[PDB]
Amino acid sequence: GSCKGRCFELCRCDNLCKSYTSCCHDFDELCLKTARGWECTKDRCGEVRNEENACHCSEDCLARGDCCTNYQVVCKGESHWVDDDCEEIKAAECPAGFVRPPLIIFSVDGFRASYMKKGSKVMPNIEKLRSCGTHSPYMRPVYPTKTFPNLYTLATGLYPESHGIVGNSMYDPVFDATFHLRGREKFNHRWWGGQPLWITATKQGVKAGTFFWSVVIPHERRILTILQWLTLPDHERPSVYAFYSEQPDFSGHKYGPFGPEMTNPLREIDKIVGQLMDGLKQLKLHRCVNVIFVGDHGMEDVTCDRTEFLSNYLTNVDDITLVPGTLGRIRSKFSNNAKYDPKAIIAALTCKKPDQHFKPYLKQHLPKRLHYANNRRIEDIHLLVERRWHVARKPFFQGDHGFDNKVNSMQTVFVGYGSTFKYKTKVPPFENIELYNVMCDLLGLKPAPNNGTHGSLNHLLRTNTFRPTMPEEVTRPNYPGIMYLQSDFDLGTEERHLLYGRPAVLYRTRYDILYHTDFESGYSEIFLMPLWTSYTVSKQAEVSSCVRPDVRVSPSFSQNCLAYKNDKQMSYGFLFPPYLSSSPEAKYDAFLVTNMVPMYPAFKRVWNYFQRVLVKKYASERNGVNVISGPIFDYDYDGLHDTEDKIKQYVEGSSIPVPTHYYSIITSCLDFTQPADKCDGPLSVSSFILPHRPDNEESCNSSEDESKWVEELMKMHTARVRDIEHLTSLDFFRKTSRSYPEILTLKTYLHTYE
Ligand SMILES: *[C@@H]1O[C@H](CO)[C@@H](O[C@@H]2O[C@H](CO)[C@@H](O[C@@H]3O[C@H](CO)[C@@H](O)[C@H](O)[C@@H]3O)[C@H](O)[C@H]2NC(C)=O)[C@H](O)[C@H]1NC(C)=O
Ligand SMILES: N#C/C(=C\c1cn(Cc2ccc(F)cc2)c2cc(Cl)ccc12)c1ccc(C(=O)O)cc1
Ligand SMILES: [Ca+2]
Ligand code: NA
Ligand code: NA
Ligand SMILES: [Zn+2]
Repeated sequence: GSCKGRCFELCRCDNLCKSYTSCCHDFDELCLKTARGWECTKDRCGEVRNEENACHCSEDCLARGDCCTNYQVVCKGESHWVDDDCEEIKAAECPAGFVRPPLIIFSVDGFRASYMKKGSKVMPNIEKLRSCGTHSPYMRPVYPTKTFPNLYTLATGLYPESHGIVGNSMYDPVFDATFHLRGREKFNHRWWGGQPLWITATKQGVKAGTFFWSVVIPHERRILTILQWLTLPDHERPSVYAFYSEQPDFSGHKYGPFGPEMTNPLREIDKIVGQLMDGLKQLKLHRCVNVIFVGDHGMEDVTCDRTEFLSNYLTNVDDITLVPGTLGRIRSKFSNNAKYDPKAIIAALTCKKPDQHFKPYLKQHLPKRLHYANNRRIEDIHLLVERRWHVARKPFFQGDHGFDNKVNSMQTVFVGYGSTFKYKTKVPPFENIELYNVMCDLLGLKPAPNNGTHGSLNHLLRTNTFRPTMPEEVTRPNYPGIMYLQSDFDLGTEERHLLYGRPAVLYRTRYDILYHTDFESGYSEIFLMPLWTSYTVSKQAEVSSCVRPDVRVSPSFSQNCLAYKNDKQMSYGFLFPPYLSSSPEAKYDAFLVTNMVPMYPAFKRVWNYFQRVLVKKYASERNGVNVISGPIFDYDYDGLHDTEDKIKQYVEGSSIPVPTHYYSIITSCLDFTQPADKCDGPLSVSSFILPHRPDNEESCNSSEDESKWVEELMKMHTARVRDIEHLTSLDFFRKTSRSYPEILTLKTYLHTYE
């Protein structure tokens, strides 16, 4: 067939026909025209139309939507958009027949956040978008910080474990097939989970342009094609579009990120951005369209010499498959190999050499903030690789990425410009999982269920169609008085300690609220321990095997010491720490059986140091802190609070469940001139989810004093409040002086320590 009059229509002539290798004979001839380049010149103005040209400077071009983007500048005495002053867009100004502002997502592979520092000298168009619209210092990608997991997260609002694109390469045991960047496999829909934006738009009557472009199509052509689609009549014209460039990723890989030879790739991108905004301007759409400039991840210095080889750790390297590079994923090469021992492989990869540039984890043991476990495509054995290094199986580029998503070099960019974004507004860094909701809002769509926190980015937008509401409590507490007698047992405040309201329990159970001089708790009669414990340590506070029963609680719903005596490997700790009692009288409350939780001795080293040393330090640095601590049960590693039937471990012979993790949420006043308990304004929060492990193999220095390794462990396991909420089915910060959207922003904050 032929593509005459069908080039880039919505034999094939569409922008993906190369990829599926299926275009017409003259697709290349007709559609990928390059003649005379991409720029109009004085001598071309009002030319007779010449069909061989790449773009046009004829009088009829605007109507066809196929002018070169500088046509009006060169041929009609108009200004480049970038040369125009910033002017506020208080409402969308759209041509006749437009019914919503269109969205254009301008995506740049490997665009590291720091690249913005290069500034309006190198990137004048981008810098104006940034300065004039809404921006953040950076945007955090998802882990693995690779292209495919991050593009589909942007599209879906989901963690890779949920959307299914767990890596650029993956093996699915159910399919028994592997997915790769190169190959036809990736086109099969079976790999792609969730509901991406283009489908959300279609299902709700909003027409979507294409989001993907064959590598063959030049960037200038991608822009021209989008601009031509925007000239289509109402019933044919999409409301949402995406541009993509493999730059500056491609050049990052060749030259590394910090090079002076990154200046030219960055100006070539800014040129394409300028083509887009000039193009929009001449179609009178530059104050109609919302534009998102966004990257998928950053870029780090990585060279051939900085490679760890598994062959130098494992004697049986030929019996394993490794997904290599800036992360590692290991599985048995052969199906029925009884010589395959993952316990042995992990031990063989643990703290073997002094400078070792990777750490092995079973996936359930990865920091919970990475949300990287609940998929059959994620191998049990993972290697978190040190920034600047690769790992390969056995023994041309200066850059790579893929590392832990809190690493500074992996951060990427966000800018929103247009009628629905705010004007000259800076917002705090946020995570790319949150954008799908925003893009939905920008298009009047109801988002499909996702991992963004809808409302947390309302501060990016001039107007908000979506108003978040706090979830309703699913179980009300009890407030027991003395209902029992010491002889009963066979064992063997608010103003001070609860500063943001009681956490709401969002599932069916039975729990009691408990008051004490030093702390308040919500005790669960199902799990035989608190779901949370809340206490406040003032800046100027002091640090200095009794277990006694709790009168307010039936022996039926209390733990016993005998169970710990009998469990050889399990000890116990306390959620409110005796070391922080206000008085020796108060201190006996800290030894109640209702304050007690099961802890491995190895973990007690971590927990005791946190409670006895770090909490004081934090209270000293931040002008007091409020701490809320508790247990987490996540045996199926889905990131969600477990029901009883999922719990796979109990204190021996008992019905006391063993937690997979212990959390803390540590809050103070952002205005540190105010104490934590007398804070008028915005809050400051840091949180962790510590794995409750029977050894400290994760910490290669753990034979040293706790001051040399505990805090590093805790920083690695930093978390968002939101992460803890999912894991506990609790809702926090319900009674503050702040708006609920502001609190949603606060619950999504991650303290990174970078
Ligand atoms: C990230 O967001 C996703 C999507 O909201 C969450 O995954 C969803 O999790 C729920 C709870 O397990 C699943 O609900 C189940 O849905 C099926 C119907 O498909 C129903 O038969 C079950 O009774 C239950 O209601 C849901 O399928 C699942 N959706 C997706 C796309 O995975 C996920 O939990 C979030 N992750 C975190 C850590 O918050
Ligand atoms: N086109 C393209 C390609 C990728 C991307 C297309 N978009 C646009 C986008 C925007 C918003 C959104 F929700 C989802 C997607 C991207 C956006 C980001 Cl942030 C990252 C990567 C990409 C691409 C296509 C083919 C090939 C190949 O090897 O054949 C390689 C890459
Ligand atoms: Ca769970
Ligand atoms: Na014991
Ligand atoms: Na150790
Ligand atoms: Zn990428």
